[PDB]
Amino acid sequence: MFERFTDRARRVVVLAQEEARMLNHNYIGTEHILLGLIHEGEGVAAKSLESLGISLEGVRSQVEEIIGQGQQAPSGHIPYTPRAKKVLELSLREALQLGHNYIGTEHILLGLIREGEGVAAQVLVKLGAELTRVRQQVIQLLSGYLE
Amino acid sequence: WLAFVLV
Repeated sequence: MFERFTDRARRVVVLAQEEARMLNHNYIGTEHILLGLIHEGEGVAAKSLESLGISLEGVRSQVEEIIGQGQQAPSGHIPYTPRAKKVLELSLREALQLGHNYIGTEHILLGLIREGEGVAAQVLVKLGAELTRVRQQVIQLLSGYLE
Repeated sequence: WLAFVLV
């Protein structure tokens, strides 16, 4: 299904792996997808997060507090966690329901909040961004693009 | 799809 991801959405997933690698992590979790969506910095997901006051530094701080780093950075392919798999599966359905034939950054963010339970969701809530508020902000921004 | 980047 990655063939259906936009260029930017693929860049988010590629960057998520390196977010994990550079924190000496050995799985790509939902929190690395969240870091990737912000750090990529251009798409509707990054805009939605920025527009709710969710910054890369806030997320980094919470990841260090909740997860912490390993001792060495791994080489080679880092596997998705079960919850990160579910986020990427759910992104497909968020896109179709919103009338998109491609999976964009915003659909990955919507998948993340649909899954709603993993480390990324915990971080968002701790930083004051309730799941429904995030979804509604994505809808508000997408509505502006219909002008 | 769905285990690693980008399978």
